[PDB]
Amino acid sequence: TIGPVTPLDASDFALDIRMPGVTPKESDTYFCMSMRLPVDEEAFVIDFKPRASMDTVAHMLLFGCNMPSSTGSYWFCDEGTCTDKANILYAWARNAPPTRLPKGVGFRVGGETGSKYFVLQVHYGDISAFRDNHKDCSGVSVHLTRVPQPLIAGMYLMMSVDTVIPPGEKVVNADISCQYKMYPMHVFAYRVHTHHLGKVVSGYRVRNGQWTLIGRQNPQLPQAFYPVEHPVDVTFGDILAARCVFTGEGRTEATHIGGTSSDEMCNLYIMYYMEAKYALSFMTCTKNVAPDMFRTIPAEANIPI
Ligand SMILES: [Cu+2]
Ligand SMILES: [Cu+2]
Ligand code: NI
Repeated sequence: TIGPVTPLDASDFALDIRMPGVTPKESDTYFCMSMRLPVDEEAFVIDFKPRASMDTVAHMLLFGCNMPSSTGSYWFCDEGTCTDKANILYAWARNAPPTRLPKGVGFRVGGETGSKYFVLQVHYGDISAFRDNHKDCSGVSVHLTRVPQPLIAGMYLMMSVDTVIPPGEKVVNADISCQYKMYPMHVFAYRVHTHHLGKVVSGYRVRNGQWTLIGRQNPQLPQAFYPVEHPVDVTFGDILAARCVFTGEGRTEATHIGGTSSDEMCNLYIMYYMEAKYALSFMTCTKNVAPDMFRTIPAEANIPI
């Protein structure tokens, strides 16, 4: 080994979270493994270094989850592994170099209310190179500290629950909105998720009837975290709003929200930071509290990228 925990700086350490020498049989194999945080006190994730085999690795995801495993182990996993409401800490996709965390920012783990386990999912797409039966140890090295950080990263997940897409309908809009009523968050990156019917997903902060884009992306592109130009402050009274556009073309019956590939999802993951003393690591919106606000949604919410 050397070990999974290594020192760095004065009072920091690194957790190498790798696959334990896997060799996948079929292509488009999803493997998971997990590791425990080696301290029980409050600590902060302040960086991620991808250690991926450009050969065969399509994507990696790191979740703050709560799935203990034996130190050798790995297993077949799918999208729902850490639920509905998965706390993604890091995504990596081939051909979408991800973005660093902003200076002073880290994810708050351990303690009485943080994650004690990290779960890593690695997608092996093209398995040409396992012709030869070598073991792959792809993954992420995570820079941890016990030194309090002034800014705390979190995730605001917007998702639709009761959308229905009729067969052959060229356009169905799944709309999501909630008023924001916390201390200020600063949005710096976003990720979108639909299945194959999704055409475009967009999210906005609306303040005083004025729409500010957070992000807009094709969900059929690599589902990584994309940066936000300038961060968007969201603040008490603001409304977060999102629209996924679906088509029914090429379907025979209606499509509902669900986990399988013949079902659909509309998820927008908004990654933010907050000042340490007011911070929440996770918020959720599953409602549409301001449906009529969508009269003024920019037209490009309905235009595929
Ligand atoms: Cu993938
Ligand atoms: Cu899904
Ligand atoms: Ni600025």
